[PDB]
Amino acid sequence: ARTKQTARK
Amino acid sequence: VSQPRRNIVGCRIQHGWKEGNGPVTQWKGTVLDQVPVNPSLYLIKYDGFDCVYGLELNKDERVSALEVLPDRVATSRISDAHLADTMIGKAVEHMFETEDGSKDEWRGMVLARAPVMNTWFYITYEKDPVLYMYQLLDDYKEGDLRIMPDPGEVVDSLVGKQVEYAKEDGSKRTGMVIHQVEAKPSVYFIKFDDDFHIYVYDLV
Repeated sequence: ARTKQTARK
Repeated sequence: VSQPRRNIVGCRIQHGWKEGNGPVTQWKGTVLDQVPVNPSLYLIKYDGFDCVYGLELNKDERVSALEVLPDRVATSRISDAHLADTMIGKAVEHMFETEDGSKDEWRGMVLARAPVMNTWFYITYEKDPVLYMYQLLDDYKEGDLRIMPDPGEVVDSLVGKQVEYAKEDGSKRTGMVIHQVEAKPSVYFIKFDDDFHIYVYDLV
C-alpha cells in the first residue's frame, strides 16, 4: 500500500 | 536530563532547503542520530518521505537557518516486539503500489529496529541500496510483506575506513564507513561525500 513516490524529495 | 550544549538528537527540527540557487522550500523532520567518527553530521527523517539522509546541519551552506521545534516525537512504545525480532536481519519482499495501482515488489532486507521512532524500521533494498525507514509492522499486518527463510569475537568491523570505487564520468565515489549492523556484521553504513544519502553495503 506504500508508494515509491513518497520515498524521497 | 540536562546537558551543557546541543544534543538535539531525538527532537524534531524545521529548516529550509536551497538547491544550487533555486527556491527556499521549507522542510521539517526528526533528527535520529549522530556519527562519532566525524561529529559534524546528523541523520534525518522528514515527515512525508520514508527515506533517511545524512546532513552536516551546521557545517553546510545549503541548509537554511536552523529552528529547533518544541514538538515532541512521542516515543509511543510498540505493542509486541516478538514479531519485530523475527525479521531483524532477514530478507523480505516489500510490496509497493504504483500510482496507477499496479503491483511491484522489491526484494530487500530489514536491517534492525530504528532509533527515536521505535515503531519505524530500518531497511535496505537490493537494486536500490540506501537507508529507508518504514513502519514494517503495518506492512506485514495488512499482507504486503513476507519473509523468505534461512565463537570468540575477532576484530570484526572496520568503521572509519575511507573507501573508493570506479564510475563512468571519470569519477569515483569517495566516502567512509560509519556503522556495523548488529544483525549481520558483513554490511555497513557508508556515507559518500557530494552525496546526502546513506548507503547500506555488503563488503564481504
